[PDB]
Amino acid sequence: MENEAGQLVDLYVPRKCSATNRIIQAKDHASVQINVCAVDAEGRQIPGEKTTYAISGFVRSKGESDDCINRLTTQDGLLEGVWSYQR
Amino acid sequence: VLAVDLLNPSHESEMRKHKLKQLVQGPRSFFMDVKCPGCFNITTVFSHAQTVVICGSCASVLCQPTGGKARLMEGCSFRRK
Amino acid sequence: GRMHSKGKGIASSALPYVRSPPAWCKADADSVVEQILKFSKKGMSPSQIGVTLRDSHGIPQVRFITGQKIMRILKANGLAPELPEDLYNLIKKAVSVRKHLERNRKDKDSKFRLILIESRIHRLARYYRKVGALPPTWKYESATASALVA
Amino acid sequence: ALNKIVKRSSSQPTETDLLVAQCLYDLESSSKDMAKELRPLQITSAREVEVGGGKKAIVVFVPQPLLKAFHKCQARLTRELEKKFADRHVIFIAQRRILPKPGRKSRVTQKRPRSRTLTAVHNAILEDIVFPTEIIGKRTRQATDGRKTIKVFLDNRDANTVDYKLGSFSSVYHKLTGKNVTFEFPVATGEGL
Amino acid sequence: VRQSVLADCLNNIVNAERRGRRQVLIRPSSKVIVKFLTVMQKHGYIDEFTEIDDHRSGKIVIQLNGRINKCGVISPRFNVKLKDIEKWVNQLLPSRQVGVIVLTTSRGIMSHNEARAKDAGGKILGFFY
Amino acid sequence: ATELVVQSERAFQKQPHIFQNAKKGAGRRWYKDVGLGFKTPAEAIYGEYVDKKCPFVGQVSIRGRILTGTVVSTKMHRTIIIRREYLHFIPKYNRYEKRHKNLAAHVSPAFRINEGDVVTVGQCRPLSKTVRFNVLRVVKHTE
RNA sequence: CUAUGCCGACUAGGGAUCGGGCAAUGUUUCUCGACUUGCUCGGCACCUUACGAGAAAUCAAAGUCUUUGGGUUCC
RNA sequence: GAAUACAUUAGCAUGGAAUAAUAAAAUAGGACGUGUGGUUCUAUUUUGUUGGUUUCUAGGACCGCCGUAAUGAUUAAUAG
RNA sequence: UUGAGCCUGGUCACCGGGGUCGUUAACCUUCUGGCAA
Ligand SMILES: [Zn+2]
Repeated sequence: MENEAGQLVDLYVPRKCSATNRIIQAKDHASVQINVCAVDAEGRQIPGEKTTYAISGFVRSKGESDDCINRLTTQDGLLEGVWSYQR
Repeated sequence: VLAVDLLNPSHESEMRKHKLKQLVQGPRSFFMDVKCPGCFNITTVFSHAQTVVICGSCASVLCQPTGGKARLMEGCSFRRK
Repeated sequence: GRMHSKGKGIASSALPYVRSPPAWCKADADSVVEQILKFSKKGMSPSQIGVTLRDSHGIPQVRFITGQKIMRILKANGLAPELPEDLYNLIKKAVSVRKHLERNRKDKDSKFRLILIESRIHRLARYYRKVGALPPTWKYESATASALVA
Repeated sequence: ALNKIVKRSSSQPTETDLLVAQCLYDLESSSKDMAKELRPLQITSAREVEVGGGKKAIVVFVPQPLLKAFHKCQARLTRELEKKFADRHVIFIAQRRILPKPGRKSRVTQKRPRSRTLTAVHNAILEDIVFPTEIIGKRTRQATDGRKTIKVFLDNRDANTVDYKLGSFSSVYHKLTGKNVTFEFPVATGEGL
Repeated sequence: VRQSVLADCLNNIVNAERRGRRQVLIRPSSKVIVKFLTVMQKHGYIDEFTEIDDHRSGKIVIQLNGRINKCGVISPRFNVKLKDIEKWVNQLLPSRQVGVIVLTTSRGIMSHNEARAKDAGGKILGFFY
Repeated sequence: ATELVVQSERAFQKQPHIFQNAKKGAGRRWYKDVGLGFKTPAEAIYGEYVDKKCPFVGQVSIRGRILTGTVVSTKMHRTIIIRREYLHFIPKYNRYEKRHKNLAAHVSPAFRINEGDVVTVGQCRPLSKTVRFNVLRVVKHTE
């Protein structure tokens, strides 16, 4: 949020889980970040280039983290033939 | 789970559901045209018939009503359409 | 949610999306209309009309080919019973229960069922008088119910 | 020739219905069943329209007391119409007349029957425009901005030279109702229902 | 029996949003439900919804994206004047900047803010934030 | 209700200040328009009744308030009871309640009035104890 | 007495049981029955768990309630 | 300068027709209308002034027919 | 009977307000005044 001056005044901007679009509280100790690096020809994944996902504790307890991570990677193009939108 | 395409459910996932519970409810019954074993006339019958069916020509009972699909005991070469 | 019971059944018929005459049929509309008239002279209820036509003759829904409901067809052609079929069946059931009770006065369960049927008949009669299907002074008396049925 | 032309069309436009009358008379010159069925056959109006490409369609309005014969007679003349019209599609539509909404300031004591309702007329127009194939589904999809698109799911029967006739059908329905519509053929896996 | 269909629609939507699902199936549908959903859509809380047109009341499939906390109905339909809009906002909305109150104003179904702009009260339908 | 012979009373029921002479044959009948957009019924113009307390061919005048209600009772002579229904306001509960009040209006023989058959009445000066209204327009269910 | 009004919508995983229906180039016993498997509707219940509720015992309702409003009686 | 608003329960009036209701015609008892014919009344005008009759004339209402034209019955709710 | 395209004038790429044409006929109906098939 911005005041009348225009700058951003707040303690911090919480990050939102990519699986449910809900913010992660400071005490969400079951909310983890998954980091996966891209790969080139003949393997040998180049360090420094990676894609990140955040999964909230609510999803982790509900048990939907596996399918949510499958959807995220399939949409990004990192996995093939694992998750399908038509069940 | 937690993300599905309700617009286009799978055909297999639809044939296993109740007719009302489907996305668009529809009948599960049909009509078939049967032929008398010793005649030439063709008579259309319902898969869930509740009445005794008698062929137009000289013939005996066609099928016996029941709770579900009636059983055909005459040797009729039925065509379903 | 049954009106006079605790059952929660959902059994019914799911009509198809295609509100059209059958693709493979030769009902010829007017022939079916006269066929319904013939069966009406034979003296069977409209429910029996649809059941027989669907099960034996092969027309799934009569209104699809005829363009109007079979009760509308009967009213248009003049063979319209004075009492609606549902009310006639309810009164006939009430008469049968009353006869059973008068022969066997100890059936308290039958007395309870008669009370339920009486309430259902009165509610249906009130609806029919309100809509205009019956004269506003219709009323319902158990003494003349037998003559009403017959 | 020999008169029998003026009564075919109620109105007398410049060239459209005149050429239509000449072509249908040429087809009616054939005797027997075609002549017998075309004897109680007439027409009301025709309109020339374009499609997204370069194709031309002719929307012909049919009187209501003629659809019973037109159902089994138009199939034998649509091929001749498209052959004579020099690569022009022909689409038959049953003309109707819809009634106003009963506004507060305008009292209409005659009542508007449901058959003369804008939504009912639009549904009837949609049914009539796709003549060979019947409707098995319809979905109204609203975009995030709010644009409404109609997806009409047809059947997979009698697909002979209709896969683009439906595209022409959508083109007419784009401007004949003011609603964007697309027709789609589903997939009939297996054999049975 | 069913009394109001908007209440069932909003209850199902809020249940799906709390569960975290990205889609919800609503039945039955109605004009009031449609107008409520387009108001929510133009305010950004609800994504595209496809209306399955059956030969009945009809169904609808709604795509959610989170970012809503609770959408509810206000039964009975209380009459809300222009002066009562502020009282209703303070009673139901989380704050003066976040939250939308839907009124079936004579001009049409609209948010409370644009109802104030049009200077016309009506009957309160529901809210979402 | 039922119209009888007009001269069926001790006193000769007559329109006041109207005379018949040799030059002008028979007895002329006088009618007036109540106003406020209403129209005088045709059978009032050519009828038999007198009805001194009638908005037409009478002496009472229409002025004041105009109300609309459904007539419930017609068993009494030349008057009826109108039932007006309205919803009351409770500021505390922000809800309504059904409230009804029964009126008392006079009906001329010009209007055939039965149960149901909501009518329109207007103030016509006090007539009998609780009768201060007279029926002017009838929106009948038959027509 | 379920110390828990009635109607209606939604909400998590599984396995038993009753009544009905659908399907099996399934098994068996001189056209059917019995048994096995899967699906579905309506009941009686059960195990685990708590997105959720409660003061807690506990509850798939006693959940969808300070983010307080589906309808209606009794108290 | 000695304002303005609060007031509006209730009554009156203007504007809107979303939300909630009843009939719009079934035995068609229907928009039917410089339309083919008839009848009942009135003089809002003139025949020189009141008054009495026929009615051209202008108007109110009632009787059988004429298709003007697309002639009329919402799906049938995982309600009943 | 929902949506799309204009004219003109109003405090800020924006908003409220009046008229229209075609989708589908676009101030229903009446009285008065005028034009008149
Ligand atoms: Zn036989």
